[PDB]
Amino acid sequence: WDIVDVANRWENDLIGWQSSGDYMQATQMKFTSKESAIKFANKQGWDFYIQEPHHRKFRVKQYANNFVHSYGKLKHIRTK
Amino acid sequence: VNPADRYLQHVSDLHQYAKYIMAALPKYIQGFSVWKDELTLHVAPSAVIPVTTFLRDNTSTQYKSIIDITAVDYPSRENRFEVVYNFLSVRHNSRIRLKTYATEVTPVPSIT
Amino acid sequence: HIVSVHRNTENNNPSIPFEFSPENMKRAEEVIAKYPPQYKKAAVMPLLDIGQRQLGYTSISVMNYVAKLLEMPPMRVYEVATFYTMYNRTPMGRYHLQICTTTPCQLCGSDGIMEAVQNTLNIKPGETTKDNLFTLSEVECLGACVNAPMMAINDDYYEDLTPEGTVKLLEDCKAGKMPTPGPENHVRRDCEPASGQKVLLSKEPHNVADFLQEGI
Amino acid sequence: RQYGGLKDQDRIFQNLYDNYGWDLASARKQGDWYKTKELILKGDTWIIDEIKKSGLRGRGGAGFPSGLKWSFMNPPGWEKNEGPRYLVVNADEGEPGTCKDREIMRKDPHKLVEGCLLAGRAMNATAAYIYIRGEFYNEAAVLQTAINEAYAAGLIGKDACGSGYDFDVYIHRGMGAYVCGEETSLIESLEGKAGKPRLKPPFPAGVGLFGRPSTVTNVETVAVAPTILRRGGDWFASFGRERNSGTKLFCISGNVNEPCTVEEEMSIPLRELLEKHCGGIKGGWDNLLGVIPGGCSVPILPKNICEDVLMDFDALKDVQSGLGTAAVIVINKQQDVIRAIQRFAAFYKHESCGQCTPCREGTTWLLKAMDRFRTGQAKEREIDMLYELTKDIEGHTICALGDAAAWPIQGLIRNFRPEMETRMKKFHDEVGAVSVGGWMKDARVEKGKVVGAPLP
Amino acid sequence: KTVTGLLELGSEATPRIADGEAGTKALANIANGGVSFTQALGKSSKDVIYGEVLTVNGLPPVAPTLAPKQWKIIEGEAAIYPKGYPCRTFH
Amino acid sequence: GEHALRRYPSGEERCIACKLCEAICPALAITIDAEERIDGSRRTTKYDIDMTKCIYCGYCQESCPVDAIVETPNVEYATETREELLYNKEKLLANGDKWELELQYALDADAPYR
Amino acid sequence: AEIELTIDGHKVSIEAGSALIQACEKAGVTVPRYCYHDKLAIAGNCRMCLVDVERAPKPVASCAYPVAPGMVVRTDTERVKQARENVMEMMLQNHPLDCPVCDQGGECDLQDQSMRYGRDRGRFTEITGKRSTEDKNIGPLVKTSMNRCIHCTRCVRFANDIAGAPELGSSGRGNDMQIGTYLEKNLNTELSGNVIDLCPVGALTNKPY
Amino acid sequence: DAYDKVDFDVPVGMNGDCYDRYLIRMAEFRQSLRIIEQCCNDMPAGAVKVEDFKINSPPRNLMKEDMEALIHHFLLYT
Ligand SMILES: Cc1cc2nc3c(=O)[nH]c(=O)nc-3n(C[C@H](O)[C@H](O)[C@H](O)COP(=O)(O)O)c2cc1C
Ligand code: SF4
Ligand code: SF4
Ligand code: SF4
Ligand code: SF4
Ligand code: SF4
Ligand code: FES
Ligand code: FES
Repeated sequence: WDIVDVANRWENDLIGWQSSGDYMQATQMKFTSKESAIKFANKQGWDFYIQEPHHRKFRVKQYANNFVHSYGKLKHIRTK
Repeated sequence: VNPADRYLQHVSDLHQYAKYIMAALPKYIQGFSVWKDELTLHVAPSAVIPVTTFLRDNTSTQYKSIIDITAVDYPSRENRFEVVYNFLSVRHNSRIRLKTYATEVTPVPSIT
Repeated sequence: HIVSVHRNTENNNPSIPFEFSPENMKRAEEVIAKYPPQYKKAAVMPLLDIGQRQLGYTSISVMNYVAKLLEMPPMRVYEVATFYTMYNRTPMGRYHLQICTTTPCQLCGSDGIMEAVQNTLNIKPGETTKDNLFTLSEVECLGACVNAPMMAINDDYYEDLTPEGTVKLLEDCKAGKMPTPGPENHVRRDCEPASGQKVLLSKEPHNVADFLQEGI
Repeated sequence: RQYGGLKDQDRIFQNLYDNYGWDLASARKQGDWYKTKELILKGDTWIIDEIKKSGLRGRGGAGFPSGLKWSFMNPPGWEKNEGPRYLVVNADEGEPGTCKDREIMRKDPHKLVEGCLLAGRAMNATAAYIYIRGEFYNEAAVLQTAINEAYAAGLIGKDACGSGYDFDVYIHRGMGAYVCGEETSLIESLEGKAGKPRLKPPFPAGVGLFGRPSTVTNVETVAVAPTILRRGGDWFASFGRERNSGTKLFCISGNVNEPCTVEEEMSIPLRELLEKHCGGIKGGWDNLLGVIPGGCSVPILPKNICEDVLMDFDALKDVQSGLGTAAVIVINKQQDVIRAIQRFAAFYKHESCGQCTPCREGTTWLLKAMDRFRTGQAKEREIDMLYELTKDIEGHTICALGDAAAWPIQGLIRNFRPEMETRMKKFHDEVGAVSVGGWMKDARVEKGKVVGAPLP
Repeated sequence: KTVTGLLELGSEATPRIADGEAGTKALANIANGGVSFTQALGKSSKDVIYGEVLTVNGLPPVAPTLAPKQWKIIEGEAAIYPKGYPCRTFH
Repeated sequence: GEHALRRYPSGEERCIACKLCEAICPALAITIDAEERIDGSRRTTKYDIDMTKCIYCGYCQESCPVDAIVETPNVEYATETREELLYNKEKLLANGDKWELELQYALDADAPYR
Repeated sequence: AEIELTIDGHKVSIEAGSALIQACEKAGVTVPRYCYHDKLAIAGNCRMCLVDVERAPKPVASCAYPVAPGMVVRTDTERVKQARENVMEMMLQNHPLDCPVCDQGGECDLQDQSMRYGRDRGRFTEITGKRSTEDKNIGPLVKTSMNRCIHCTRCVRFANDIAGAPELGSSGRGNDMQIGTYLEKNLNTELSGNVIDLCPVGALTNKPY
Repeated sequence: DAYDKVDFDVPVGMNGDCYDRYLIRMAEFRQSLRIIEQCCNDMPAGAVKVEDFKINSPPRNLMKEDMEALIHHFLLYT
């Protein structure tokens, strides 16, 4: 749940406990599927935003990449 | 020694018993699972009263005592709740579980 | 042990200048030309050695300056001269006792040699004399193993030793005159049996010019 | 068929004792640079043909046959890179027991020069680098004077002996690291970084020095090359056994009455090695505690079976051990073996480059256990445990320094276990009893130090 | 449908499958749902019904217990109550 | 019984603010804020226990590697206000001060069994 | 343009010449590691990703072994589980007891892989004990506590390659290898607070936090 | 939980009343006392927790000197 700006958290008079009036701040659900989460979310009648994931771009790596022959300027010094 | 090694023979016995029960009621038993010394029959909701009756009344089963029945919600499924039933045969000293499903709105039939 | 981290007390500064004597710059320009003109950096191992020939040791001014000369950051030459044993980084005296203590020397009385050295002086294997003439260092295998107890001073090895004979040799070097260019006091040549020679019993080598194969 | 006691004209080197002098005319009537012209104009494959049926195994310690090592360097599209190809001669050694490489370059620099060109023709190499140990100052001066008189004679250089063939010998001096004797750490030390080994599936024959293809072969095995090119391959193959064939420099040291270095045929019994040319053992044949063929990096042979043993690759690896470089360090019975192997483990801890974690974290633990076992602050199971943690280092490293450091400890535990337990019970009732890790029960940590224990 | 597969193809103890190349595609249609389960019960032999589904004598298998407990009522004066009390020792 | 933050010999607070007692507490009674102090040493700025939601499982004492918080066998500290029953860092340091002679006796007999 | 092989019975296709660790990540197979990273060069330092490969005598490092056709890879070999416990116990011998004071408590790679792959107990109990590394003041942004370094080279590879600040490096042999500027030189670059998310152990960490 | 190894008998009433439910408790007292003396006689030595430190904690002797055990102690509690 997105936070409420007045009800999120405030520090106590007394000891400085984090007090809250928002009650869905600790609830968090797990779903197997994205369409599972969407079906449950509009089945319960909730306004939702969905965030698309970001995976890593596949790039081919070789260990022999590290020491290929310099014809011109070296322009780099490896360490290992 | 592995603690799961002491179960195995009985677990094989349990497998055979369950393969019989599915063969005896093909209209009503969607599946079964044997984990380790624990049998679970997977049965549909409109199929629960013909199965429990069988489990109460067949001389091989005789699951007389109701033990504990409850629900578990998986919110990622279409049918949100699954309803589990635990039975004890004090004659044959054996337990069984019966799992059906239910949505928030649709019922399960009562075995009271 | 390897000691790495640099203390900046004084006499090891980037503030302190250093550059080659023109003989050593002659040698340096000769040395860099041995490698391809791309890979100039490959010549930093001999050039630091050249700096080690000029100064008593390898300071940080020498390593900074050779990093200036050869298209390099100084951490890349800090790695190179920290990885190697022979780049002595803290100042020593004139002679550098290198006594080998590994098993072919140990089975042949290298301990008698080393305490015959450190009874003569009173110094321990990392310590310098405060005359700054001798610095002891116990060292691994110096490649003279059949010459079975041995040691090294600067570039010359001294072999087949006796604890009677090494106090002899170091009273020779504390007088300034160098004892022998030879490897021991003259019991064999290089690798002989001390008996004599069992093998190569001739006065002219056999030419292999007639023992040739037919295929040429 | 009694292998042993070769003649004199079947020797490969004739200056190994210096009666003939090292200079160039000394090398001419020694018999070298005699028909260089004709063998350089012979084909590269005919050189590799001859080296292949020679049976020339590797003399760096690995033992790999260098006919197939020299023919791995040219896949059939090798001219399709068309640049410079390099040769590297490993003239470094610091392996304990060994001096045979100093014996090559002090005595015979010239047929090293020759074999460098002859192998560079065999591999179509552009140049060659000699890597001598930086400890060997006078030896490097020896070799530079000899290759500059090879330049003056026109025998190598712009056009080597009138052949149209490029060749440069340069000499690089490595300032005191023993891990740089390995192929790939040698390759890296020549490129000018810290001399650490790389991983193998970038093979150096494919991808190597300066990013250009390269081989690293030992100073001996190319100093033998022009001799066996001249004499022919089957005259070399007559010596030794079926796959173990030919000659070898043997440097026999340690506790012999007469330490010396030999040139002797392979597959030879160890008893008529040690008594024929070494005087004998200091105290006779019963004064043998153990024997190390090869350098630091192979296990002990105990006395029972090293009477029966041949000194090839075959009869040592079925004795769970290696020929290595055939340095033979015999052990006096009046000397201690666990002091010696503590010294070996300290050598491996000092000479480890420190790159991969099992070798670098293993050599320190091997030393910390071997000092503790030398004085004896141990339980009798910890020797057991010591075996386990040599099995941990054994095959999980980059280079072969890790299994080099594994092996002498394994030979000690296999062959001298009651030798260790005698010292341990000697500790057990000279002093009180000990826990695991060397702790006694008065031993406590007070301010700074540890007190209560004599701390090995 | 895996119990149909166990009834029609067989078992790893009891393989009723020749034609390994064709046994994969014989697996396949049951994995697609070609056969149904009561069709498998009708197709299958009587001694496979009496071997794998039922007991070898043709009886239903009894509800299994791990460790069976055989009772032994102690009734003499080793009992906890003498006779006349409405509670018994069962051991 | 009640809680105490012990001290070292020669007086040092022992609580290196590792948050383990907070992470394990089954009733979420512990709350800690931690800051690096002037020495560069890691200490708690703020330590706090609610004794109204404490359940006396002893997990906070079992968890601490330094053994900084312990349970003293005092049960006789019954109060009249809730504010008195919220123990900050200072009340618990005063407790670990007061009961230290006793906690010697407790941990001389417990520490092998732990 | 692609190569098909087998990991754990799974059949996987990957672009030619890639790393075996990339084949394992594509097939869903979890392989533990300490000195491999997507945005960095390949080093074979930490020896953690050893893997059983048919037609190979020794377990090979999965991060620098290139992909070849007809390849059969096993990760659940008894030899591989033994190798992972061995290399873990080797890592843990000189690594100091700083887990209550380390900043990577629930975020230590070493620590979460020590449960899943490492040994239960420890046999390190010498009197002489672990080594100790001098603390190295780098700068005001990076707190630096180098007893708990595992020499993964990852910071050095990064500041070499991408940050363009060549002041980091590895100076020494054996256990006396250190990872820092050799002179006690301050490290600048425009992204120097990125080396502290990169170190898997807490040796380089956040100074205001 | 080692009720195989301990010998005892069981009281079972006959009429379904509160009196036999009382009598079987008064006898289960006796049977529990029989368990207690058989378990004090037959107590063995050995570990009291399970053997591995990945499901319950190492002892404080060990986790204050062992690196592995400090890792396991830190993780079983967070
Ligand atoms: C730690 C280590 C040190 C080595 N030192 C040497 C050496 O000093 N001299 C040598 O010839 N080979 C040495 N080797 C073996 C080298 O790798 C050798 O150059 C190569 O493996 C074989 O070359 P070859 O074809 O002549 O046998 C060493 C290997 C390792 C792992
Ligand atoms: S085995 Fe040891 S010395 Fe060799 S590369 Fe690995 S860590 Fe370095
Ligand atoms: S009392 Fe113990 S567990 Fe709590 S923060 Fe302090 S040291 Fe950690
Ligand atoms: S005794 Fe239990 S509830 Fe109380 S503070 Fe400690 S861990 Fe929390
Ligand atoms: S980095 Fe090391 S000391 Fe710090 S928490 Fe992780 S395992 Fe413990
Ligand atoms: S400083 Fe950190 S990232 Fe760099 S090698 Fe050391 S532990 Fe790894
Ligand atoms: S072992 Fe002493 S120098 Fe070779
Ligand atoms: S990550 Fe593959 S070995 Fe370090």
